[PDB]
Amino acid sequence: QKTYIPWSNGKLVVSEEGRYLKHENGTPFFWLGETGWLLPERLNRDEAEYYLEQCKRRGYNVIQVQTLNNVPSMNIYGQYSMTDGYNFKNINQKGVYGYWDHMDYIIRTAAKKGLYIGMVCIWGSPVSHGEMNVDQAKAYGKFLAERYKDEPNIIWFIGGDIRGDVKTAEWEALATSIKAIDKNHLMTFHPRGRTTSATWFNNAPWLDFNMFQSGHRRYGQRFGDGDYPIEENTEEDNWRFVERSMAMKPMKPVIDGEPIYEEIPHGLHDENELLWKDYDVRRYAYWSVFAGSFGHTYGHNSIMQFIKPGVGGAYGAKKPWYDALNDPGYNQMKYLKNLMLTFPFFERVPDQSVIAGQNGERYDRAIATRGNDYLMVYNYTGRPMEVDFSKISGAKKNAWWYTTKDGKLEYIGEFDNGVHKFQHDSGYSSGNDHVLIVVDSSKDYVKKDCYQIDTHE
Repeated sequence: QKTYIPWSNGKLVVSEEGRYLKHENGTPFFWLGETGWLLPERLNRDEAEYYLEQCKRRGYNVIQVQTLNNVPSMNIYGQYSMTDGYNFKNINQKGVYGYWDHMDYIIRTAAKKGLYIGMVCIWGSPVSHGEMNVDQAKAYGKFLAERYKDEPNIIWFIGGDIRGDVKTAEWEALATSIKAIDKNHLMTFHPRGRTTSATWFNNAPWLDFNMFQSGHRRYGQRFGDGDYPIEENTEEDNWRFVERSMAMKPMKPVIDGEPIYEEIPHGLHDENELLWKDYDVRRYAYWSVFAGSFGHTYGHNSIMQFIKPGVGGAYGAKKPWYDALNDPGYNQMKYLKNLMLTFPFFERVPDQSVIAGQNGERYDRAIATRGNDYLMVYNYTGRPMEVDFSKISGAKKNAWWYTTKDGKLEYIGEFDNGVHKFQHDSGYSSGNDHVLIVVDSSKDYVKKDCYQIDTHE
């Protein structure tokens, strides 16, 4: 069967309401990102093709990569990303398969699979360490733009785990240089941990949507008493980055571009700390999206650095990337994509008023989002909750349970516009998170006899 190609619907555009991404033809684009930071540096042609195919089979449609991780960067073939500093005039050499020829291959192979490559032009580290000044940034942006403006499947990522107030002039030079030549792709900024791009670039004309990094500390995890970009004991409340970002006007879409990674240690520093699990990965995903994010990016400790036997990972990673493809979290993100694409997409808004009574704290905090004729409440712990059906249209409502770890759907019954109490038949606080789906009885986005939400290309 033919592979689904998102851009056959046209290029990506920020939707009119300023919350979501769409294709030119109005088709929704639910961003489901995978984190392949070291794809260009560590995988060969065969490995890259396999990685990309495997992500495709699991619903991912954006692959985030570090175009460059150093200056210069090296790939698996032993090729340099720069052979004459920031002079790219002679970067291409006849009869030589260079660093950028391999990048081209990665991008074109992704294209055949209907995948966008999220290009972090240059990771923050080398930049904060002075390896890219304002002139070098212009030279590099022009090179990237001229080379890739006509490739369909690109989304530009300025920054890379770095504050927007660090080497700002250099980042602005890069972003503007690319946008001056490339009018065909969207652009964002990947910020430092516990920060959002919105803080520095919400009104930047080159920034189409905002991005934050909620990974990878647990509640109350500090390694010092210095300045801290967030409030104490709110590390895992990634929905907070979403509110604060979208509160800055004019409003632009926002997404968690780097939540906690599956199997990565709480806080990164201690290889022997608890590891984030599939239930944690799902919580961050649904909390961000139900808070108002237009999609979500997932990450895995072993995959993002493409761990291989003979190369131990940072942060305690030992499992090879190709074995990590079988881990639960990585294989559950598709149920999120399938769910959001089952309902009216663009009129969706976050709305905690859908939750009546006293809502829980921390993991017990139910989170709600709704359209005009449907609503959803994500409950991570299973703590009983009261839901106000009058918040959406319809004299009668149909309700279902949706279990996020398997995408299964269970019909509950019909109700009136009162406030109703619900409690899922599962272990309390057991990582059996669920979504209460409530739909206007006149609409049929989900069937009563439907036992699972199917795959949505």
